[PDB]
Amino acid sequence: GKSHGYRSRTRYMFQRDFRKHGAVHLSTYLKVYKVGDIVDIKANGSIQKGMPHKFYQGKTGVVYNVTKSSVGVIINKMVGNRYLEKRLNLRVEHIKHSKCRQEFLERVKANAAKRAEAKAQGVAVQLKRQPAQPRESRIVSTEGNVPQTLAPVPYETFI
Amino acid sequence: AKSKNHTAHNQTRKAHRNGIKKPKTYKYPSLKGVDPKFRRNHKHALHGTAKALAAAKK
Amino acid sequence: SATYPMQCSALRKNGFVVIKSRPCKIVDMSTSKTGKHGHAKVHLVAIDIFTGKKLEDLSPSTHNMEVPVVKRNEYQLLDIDDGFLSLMNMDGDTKDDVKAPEGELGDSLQTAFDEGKDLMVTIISAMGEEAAISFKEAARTD
Amino acid sequence: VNVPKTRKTYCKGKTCRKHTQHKVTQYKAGKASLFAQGKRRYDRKQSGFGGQTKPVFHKKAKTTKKVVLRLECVKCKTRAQLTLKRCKHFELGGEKKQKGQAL
Amino acid sequence: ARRPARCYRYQKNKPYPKSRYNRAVPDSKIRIYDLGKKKATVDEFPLCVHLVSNELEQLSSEALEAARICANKYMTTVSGRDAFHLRVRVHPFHVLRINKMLSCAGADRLQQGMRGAWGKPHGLAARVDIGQIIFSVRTKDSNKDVVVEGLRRARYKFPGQQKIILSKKWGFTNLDRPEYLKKREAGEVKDDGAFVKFLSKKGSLENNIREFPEYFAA
RNA sequence: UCGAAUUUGGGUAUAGGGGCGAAAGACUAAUCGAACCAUCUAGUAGCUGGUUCCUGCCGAAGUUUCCCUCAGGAUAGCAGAAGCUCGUAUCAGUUUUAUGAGGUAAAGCGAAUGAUUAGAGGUUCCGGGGUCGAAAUGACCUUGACCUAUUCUCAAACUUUAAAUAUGUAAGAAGUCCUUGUUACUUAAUUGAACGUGGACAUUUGAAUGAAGAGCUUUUAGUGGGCCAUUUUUGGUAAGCAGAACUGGCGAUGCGGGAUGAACCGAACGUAGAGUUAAGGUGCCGGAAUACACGCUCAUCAGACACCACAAAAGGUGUUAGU
RNA sequence: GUGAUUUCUGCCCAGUGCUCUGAAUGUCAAAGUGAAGAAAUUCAACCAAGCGCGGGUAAACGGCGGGAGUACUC
RNA sequence: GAAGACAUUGUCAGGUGGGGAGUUUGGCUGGGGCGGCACAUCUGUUAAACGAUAACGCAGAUGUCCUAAGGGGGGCUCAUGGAGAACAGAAAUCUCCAGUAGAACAAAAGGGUAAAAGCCCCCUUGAUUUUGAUUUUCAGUGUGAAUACAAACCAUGAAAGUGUGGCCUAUCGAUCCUUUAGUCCCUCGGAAUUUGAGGCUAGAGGUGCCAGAAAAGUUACCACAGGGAUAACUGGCUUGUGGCAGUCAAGCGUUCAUAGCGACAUUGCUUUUUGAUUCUUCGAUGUCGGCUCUUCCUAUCAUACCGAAGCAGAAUUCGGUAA
RNA sequence: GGUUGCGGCCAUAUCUACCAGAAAGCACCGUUUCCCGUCCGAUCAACUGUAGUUAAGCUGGUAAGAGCCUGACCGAGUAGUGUAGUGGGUGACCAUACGCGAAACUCAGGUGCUGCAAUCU
RNA sequence: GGGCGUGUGGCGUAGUCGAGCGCGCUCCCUUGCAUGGGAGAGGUCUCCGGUUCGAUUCCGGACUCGUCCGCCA
RNA sequence: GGGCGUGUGGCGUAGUCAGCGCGCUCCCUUGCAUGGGAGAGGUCUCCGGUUCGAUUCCGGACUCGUCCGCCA
Ligand SMILES: [Zn+2]
Repeated sequence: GKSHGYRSRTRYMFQRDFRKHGAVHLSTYLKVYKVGDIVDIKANGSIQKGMPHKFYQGKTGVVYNVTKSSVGVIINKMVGNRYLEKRLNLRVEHIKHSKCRQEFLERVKANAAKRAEAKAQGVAVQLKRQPAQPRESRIVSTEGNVPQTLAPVPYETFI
Repeated sequence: AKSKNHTAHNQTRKAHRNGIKKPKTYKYPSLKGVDPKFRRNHKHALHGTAKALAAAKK
Repeated sequence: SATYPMQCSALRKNGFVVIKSRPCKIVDMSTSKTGKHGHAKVHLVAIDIFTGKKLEDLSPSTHNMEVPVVKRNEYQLLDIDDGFLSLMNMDGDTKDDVKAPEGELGDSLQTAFDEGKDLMVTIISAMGEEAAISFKEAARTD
Repeated sequence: VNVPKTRKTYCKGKTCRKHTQHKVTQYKAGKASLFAQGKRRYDRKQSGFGGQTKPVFHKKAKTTKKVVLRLECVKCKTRAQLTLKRCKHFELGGEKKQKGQAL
Repeated sequence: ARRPARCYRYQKNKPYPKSRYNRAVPDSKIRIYDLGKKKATVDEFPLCVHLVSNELEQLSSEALEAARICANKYMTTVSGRDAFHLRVRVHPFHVLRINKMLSCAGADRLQQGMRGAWGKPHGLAARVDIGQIIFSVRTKDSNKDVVVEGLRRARYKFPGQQKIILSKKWGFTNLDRPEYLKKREAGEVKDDGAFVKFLSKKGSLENNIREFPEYFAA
């Protein structure tokens, strides 16, 4: 018959990695999570308690509950034609903070600093990001850079 | 009389007809599943805060 | 439980079955198709272990028949008196509840105990009734 | 399996409310009484003509039963039940396993 | 009793090697892979000629055996048994299956058709690619015309299209002819049973001096 | 066959789960493996057939789960109708930026596991065969193992490495910062946790593009046999074969082209006029150049357009161009 | 049941049936008997036939095997 | 005359009772039947690097086992190889060195584990009580399994801590009925006491066809509703198999590859074999063989004209145009 | 800068073979009455810091060292792959257009950094 | 038709590449309800080719025998 | 073609992750009858895996004996 267990098809997903097996380092236990933090989920195969299901591997969610050794995380799961709210109790070995959130907060504080310093002059702050604009005019010189002519190479076996 | 077993054909079209609405998020989400020792203190903290604000703006 | 179900086709030769609430041991199995379209029927010929009678039953192959639990146990004689054997278990337990065999096995066992061999007795349990089937002699540990 | 004859466990007997000593037995069902309502209804329904009026089960599949231990608190005589997993062999006599000895 | 090779010409399935999930395969028909003067040294045979595929297909082990016998027989008849070194550079590891049907009259009374049609192993084949070498021969420059004719005779036993290319390398090595010549004039090559070991600028100097003494004898 | 176990008239007896049978399930009023008549009875049917006027607008499904379920239902989905609360947003089958996750394609095997070709150098209290040896944990060759440095080839259920395409989250006002209130939680401790008071930051308020209104609720129809094409892919020698993944179609759809055709190419449709085209074509059928230009081919079975209606290995001082 | 005459109808009662004037507690209903109980009731003893034990029966249904030695013997 | 309170008769009770009555006699399925379980589940793979994903796909497994093989703590390091020591050698015990796990962890497989999750020792029962929340399957129902807490009460350790069975992924079961534990609480409805009975909360007795009927056959005497969703003809796709034809040439042929043949390989054709499939037909396409009669194909047996020979003649063989 | 105690990242830190180490600190080292544990005061426990020694541990250095780490326009815009065509080819498969882009190999360089507290010629 | 195996003295039967026994009867010796003993004869190992040095033995082909599976509705 | 069973000393076989009995060959004892004790004898059909260990547990292969292979 068919087989769809709780950890089916999780072979390479829950292998550890090359040459970093063994016990886990103490930074994962010393990291501090608060309610509202945004965290990434990546399971550790060395810890069998508080494991996430294989669906939530690589998923990103929001902390809603902090307990003794675990964290409650909220994920949005697509079921059919809508997203449902899923609450997960995961031990802290299987989560880490999302770095995109702290990058955005750094952008917020630097952006507020720019607005605050330029508010003393009113110099059209222009605080929105802009994407890659087309590159403008330039003059390239041939002083020591005379062009070298290239041609297609004929065919050879090369074995 | 064998028949077709399973397919996922047309399913994403059916979903994306009037489909993939994100759930409505709210200020003050539900406190169910939150730790009872936290909620038991949170009730008294909000009660004291409401009493202090009522006495301030009475 | 004392007894457990099984399928007729799952049964095979030298196995125990329950026929008419008797522990029986199969000697013959034969399957013949009922009709060309239909399923085969199993005809079972078996011998009661305790009484030696021949009992037969035919059933559908998909039908479930009752099967006993038969345990064979090894003991040493202590005495044969009044038709009741007295046996001695490993770790020193003793039972006298077994009745002595009544046939040529019982006669041979009685003569062997009279002329003084150390006799090893096999007694079987199935469905709450107890009997002795065979005896040997201990080649070592005299 | 093997289960010891005594066990220190919780007793919710309204005076203990703690772990006390318990003597264990195996649960036996007890005889089905007459004048139970279902038995009276069954006898009334089976009387007369019509033959067998209720199903009788045939397609037995289990070979084991779940064992139930009856715990009895030694102080205040209150009783508890707890079930175990399915086992073909069960015993309450404690013959402890011993490790570094011969076959 | 063997099916024609057109039923197994193309690489239609995933590779199916003999393993602990097969456990019952027929042995390969080709068994000898290196022949001629296989114990010859490296600078005995400077010229190398390749039979190389132009198809993406499967070559049967029977066809490999037949082509090996044909090329070996022709070259030993025309040029001597120890004037060349031939090496078969493909190995049949793919296993071919057959769902055997009964060829009896009224077979459908007991055939069951396509139900449970997973096959049984009956043969071995080697999966080749575009520009993959099947055969490689090294010899002296006086045997070019006979090794090209030997490979051309062997090409008839193979399905698909194959090319005969005279390589620019020295023998069975991977350097060019003048590169190997300017390497062997120094002592930084040293012969083995058939191949040659090369000097590198890495490693411990003591080992690099107990081996390869003539290059350091500068 | 024809003097009888004969043929036959009339009278009479046996009545329907009953009769009668020298036995065929035969006969019992053209009815018999259970007669005929009336009633229950308009018996039940998940099964077959049919189902009656017009126009307008919207518009499917052959999929999930359970069922003595597999020609049927329930349930979710797809669809319609009625709307309701609001007024440009708590949006998006899309991109960018930042940040995750993955073990396929590829690659690798002088990297682990496993398979595998060939020699070379060593190890014999530490192999086996021969020959020389009184024999010898003797010798000399040879052959096997094991080790060392190489070498050839591989892996759906091998792997150090590792894409592309898909995929999670974030890009603020429900935000940031400052100050200090509550608590029975927590701390050695106004330490922290959570929710707060008061104050400051507004249109470049925090990337792009578009928004066709955004959000919400009730109720119910039909459907729950699908099939085809490109790409990935499984079983099979293969199949207009069987089974999957993503998308687009046909079913449900006409129109121009492919002579012809459900699915291919182009393009989707109110009634008309003018112009321009798509795919396909311009000797004649047939609307449109027997146009222009450079070559090739002469077939005593030429060739002529994707899907598509077939041809291979091997050859040829046929002819052309090359190395 | 077999199917004139003639000539014969062998072996097997383990099974399934059928049949005994055998022997007698194993199974063992209702009524009846005894005990306990305040009673409903519960528990026992006793317990007919038939099963179970012991015989017969194949012109009853039926059945009529293997391994060695040298048809025969084990 | 006989018989006699026995037969008979009436009502209950046990046996016997296809003589008769009523009914049943699974599903999936490359047609059905036999076979198997793909019917409830688990591991790896197919599976196309989120998730999901089929086939009677491949390789296997489950209906158990364990008072320790659960919980806590402490000490130690395994498989293997080398070198040694009386009996003692290939394998008995002891000693040292090397040893990233090449061992072990109940079982199938895959993950995980080295002052441990392994081996040995010490103490125990958290395999306990009370109800909630969450994850997987999913309708976001049930069942099973699991995760993190709260309120108690415990175990262990110096302690931090750890423990709500087994290192993780499988190891299992509704309504009704019976029975057990708890509350010793509620009710027996004219009022009480005591038995008895019925309720509430939590378990057990089991449905393996595993969201859970109580169930043997035959029909060649057969019937009905349907089905080309489905088999037994032809036809159509395919050509494994059957038949026929090539290419290459190790050899046979005294000598000599090819007069005639031709191994090991390999490319095709045909639909006069048999399979495979299920597209058409089940409100019917008359189903073997023979007889009769016409036409077509050529892969030519004979006749016509030729080429080759291991063609002297005769006879024969190979081949061409030829139906 | 050396050393110790507790660490973070967990080989640029590991492994093999040599060499060096002032001061201080670690270490080996001396002892068995007491607590405690062993077949064995070898490990563990306790006592002294006395009798001694850098021999080892430890730290650092060396090696065209093994390994590991970083980079390259080194291989290679190669393999692979998203999209497109009434493109080629009997087919197998392959070119082109708009995009993304490896691994092995080769070469070059490197061989622990650092937090808190104490202490040192 | 195809597949698989088989072939020894007059008969049965043993054969690893280096034709033996038993039975029939030839003779001799030796005996009622007729024996035994001793020396005998007896093969082109089914046939034909190649390998070897020599094939019963190895291989290829042919013959023969014995098994197994096969036409239609 | 498929499925099931089968091989243990000469025979009967049994079995825990090779035993007897009857055969065989000796020796001893005592009839009417005997009996006892020794031995030679088994790669558990074969080959692998698993397991401390396998007759036993599993897989593959051989032999033999069975049972099906039907509707058209
Ligand atoms: Zn108590």
